[PDB]
Amino acid sequence: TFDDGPEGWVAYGTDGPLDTSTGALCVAVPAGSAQYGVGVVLNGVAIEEGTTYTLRYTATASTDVTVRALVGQNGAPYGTVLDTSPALTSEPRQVTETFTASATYPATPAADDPEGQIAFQLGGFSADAWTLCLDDVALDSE
Amino acid sequence: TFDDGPEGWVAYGTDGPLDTSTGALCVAVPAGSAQYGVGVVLNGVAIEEGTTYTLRYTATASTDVTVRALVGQNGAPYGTVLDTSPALTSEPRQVTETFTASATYPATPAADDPEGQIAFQLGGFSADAWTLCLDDVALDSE
Ligand SMILES: OC[C@H]1O[C@@H](O[C@H]2[C@H](O)[C@@H](O)[C@H](O[C@H]3[C@H](O)[C@@H](O)[C@H](O[C@H]4[C@H](O)[C@@H](O)[C@H](O[C@H]5[C@H](O)[C@@H](O)[C@H](O)O[C@@H]5CO)O[C@@H]4CO)O[C@@H]3CO)O[C@@H]2CO)[C@H](O)[C@@H](O)[C@@H]1O
Ligand SMILES: OC[C@H]1O[C@@H](O[C@H]2[C@H](O)[C@@H](O)[C@H](O[C@H]3[C@H](O)[C@@H](O)[C@H](O[C@H]4[C@H](O)[C@@H](O)[C@H](O[C@H]5[C@H](O)[C@@H](O)[C@H](O)O[C@@H]5CO)O[C@@H]4CO)O[C@@H]3CO)O[C@@H]2CO)[C@H](O)[C@@H](O)[C@@H]1O
Repeated sequence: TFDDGPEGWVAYGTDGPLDTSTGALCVAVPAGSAQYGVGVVLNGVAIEEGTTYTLRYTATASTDVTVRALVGQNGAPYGTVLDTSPALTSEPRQVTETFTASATYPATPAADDPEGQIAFQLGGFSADAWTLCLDDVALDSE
Repeated sequence: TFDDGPEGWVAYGTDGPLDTSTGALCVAVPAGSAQYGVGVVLNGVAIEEGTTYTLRYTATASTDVTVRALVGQNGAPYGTVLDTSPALTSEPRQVTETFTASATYPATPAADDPEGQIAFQLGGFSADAWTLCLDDVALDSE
């Protein structure tokens, strides 16, 4: 499902850009990365307070590592409506997370009101360099 | 299908930002707009030469207007692998366009090699101010 590319998704703090050549979106986390310093991110995610969503995704890491998968503000104060700590390994795991939104995020950045985003932050969790691959990422309301 | 926002999609040259409150992505084209001056765009679209794709979308315009719907380079020299002229009106029309790609676009901007994109350029086609709404946009390989 990344076989046509990121199509909106971007990464930052990675060694080289993201790679979708395999069909999955993959990124190389630099060794010695900093918390909040490396991420794979989709901005422009509108969220309605009270609505229930399920975030789905399949991921792999080339070292056994726990990271952070979230839905939140793209901008100060970086509030979250989903905040998790997925443990990842070599073998694909499908994560499914259901939540009811505790806040509203606009589809576009406004004054005092950053757009929402889906974020996988990857930095700071392992001293070592490692690779994350992502596939089958979906987010919908219930 | 825009009910959770643009999620990667962006607009430019519009009067105010894009709006997804209705479930469809909508944008207000300024009166007297310039060719190539107004658009709704998804960058990061990887394309493989020889591959066959179908671009789908449902659109409406608040004046009868023909625009440009394309898949091409996000960057000089702005080559295209699909180039069309959809006639749009008040009443929803689903367009389906099949093509075999005459070029390869990377998923990420490189040297001499801009990322690919899906683009609806809207400027320059009507002197009047008008609204475009978009829904059910999909692009896949056959
Ligand atoms: O080619 C595709 C497209 O690319 C555009 O350029 C991209 C570029 O490639 C990306 O690298 C860049 O990435 C930024 C993200 O958009 C943005 O969300 C992110 O924001 C982070 C911020 O980096 C981080 O410091 C912050 O950490 C906070 C935590 O979240 C909190 O929990 C904690 O308590 O506090 C810290 C703050 O210290 O988080 C935020 C939000 O997650 O920053 C990334 C790096 O800049 O985005 C560019 C724009 O999309 C290019 O421009 C297009 O032309 C092109 O088509
Ligand atoms: O909030 C979401 C996300 O937003 C990021 O910021 C966005 C911003 O909101 C957009 O307005 C901006 O839009 C640019 C497009 O990314 C980019 O593709 C587009 O490129 C156009 C160019 O504008 C145009 O001049 C050019 O026309 C050519 C034709 O295509 C050819 O046919 C013709 O022959 O020649 C002309 C040249 O004269 O076309 C290209 C490609 O279509 O430019 C838009 C305006 O800048 O993108 C920003 C980055 O995504 C924000 O940074 C994020 O933080 C945020 O999360």
